Parts: sequence; structure tokens; C-alpha cells
Amino acid sequence: SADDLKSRFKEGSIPLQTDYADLIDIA
Amino acid sequence: SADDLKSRFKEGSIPLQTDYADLIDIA
Amino acid sequence: SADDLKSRFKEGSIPLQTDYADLIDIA
Amino acid sequence: KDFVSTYQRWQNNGAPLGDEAYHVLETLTLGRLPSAATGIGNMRIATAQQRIGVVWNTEVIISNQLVYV
Amino acid sequence: ILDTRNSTALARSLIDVQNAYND
Amino acid sequence: DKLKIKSVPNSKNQQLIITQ
Repeated sequence: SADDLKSRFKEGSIPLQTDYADLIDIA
Repeated sequence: SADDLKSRFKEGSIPLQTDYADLIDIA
Repeated sequence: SADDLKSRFKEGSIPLQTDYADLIDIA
Repeated sequence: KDFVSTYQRWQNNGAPLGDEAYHVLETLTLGRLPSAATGIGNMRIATAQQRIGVVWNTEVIISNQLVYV
Repeated sequence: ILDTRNSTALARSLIDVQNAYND
Repeated sequence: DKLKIKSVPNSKNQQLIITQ
């Protein structure tokens, strides 16, 4: 979900390739 | 806007969580 | 294509501001 | 491609002297002014155990040049 | 006349230089 | 000796002034 994706990108966090995969899957 | 949006993603930058927030917002 | 973008964000790869440019313009 | 993007950006910026200029400088391999940071140009993507190591350990972040927020 | 459009360091540490001026 | 920080409109980039 969108709010989930906002949650995975808060200050102090470091994303993984799954986050980017989900981002590009949102198209 | 889009131009301001990829203004933040210029070389040598560290995007903040807000930029990611608008990135989820547009998608 | 989408999976090219995935493989460019695949773990260990060095992203470039060009890749972010395609990410923005996809949306 | 990256060169073209940064060159166009530097030019419509007014051709100023800065990181936009210094990246072009290093690209033509005749000078460098490394800044105390790690920009988009070089960011390895960390493993999950790297995530568990940092979670907030800054020293590993600066050690492996990972994504920082 | 300084602008941070020509370097991200000021963009990151403008708060810090503000405090440095304060003290 | 005197500095002020002023934000340009229609964008977010930050303009720093200094006098001496």
C-alpha cells in the first residue's frame, strides 16, 4: 500500500531492493 | 512539479524522506 | 523496460541519476 | 548520458562553480575536489544483514557507502 | 551572495552554520 | 559579521547572504 511505502522510507531507515522493485511495479 | 522533482535527484545529492513521499504520491 | 529498471536497482548495483530520471518519467 | 545530464544542468544553472562543476571536472579527469559526503553517483545497495547491523550504526554506513537518510 | 544550488553541503548544514553564528 | 537566510519563491533552493 501507499502508506506502507511511506513507512518504509522514514528518516533513519535504509531501503532494500524489494522497496525499489515495488516502486517500479507501481506503474 | 516534475522538474522540481528530479531537481532533488541530481548527482551528488542525498534525497530526503520528503522526496520519496512525493515519489509515492505521484505513482 | 520495467525489468531493466529492476535489474539496475538490483542489490549491489550503483544507481545513477539517469535511472532516477526514468523512474520519474515512468510516473 | 550522465555526462550530458550533468552538463546541461550545470549550463542552465549559469555555469557556476560547484559540485555540478566539480563532477564535470573529475569526468574530464584533470582535477578533483572530493566533498565529505557520498552522492547519487556512487551508492552500493546493502544486504539485509547490513540493515540489521546498522539498525542506528553510522560507522558501517560510512564504511560501505550505503543509502543514507 | 551565496546559494546552495551550487553545493549540497550548505543545503545539509545551513542549520549548523545558523547555530555557529548564534554562538 | 551579519548574515541572513532568505528563500527564493516558486522553488525551495536556499539563498544565504553575508556582509562584512
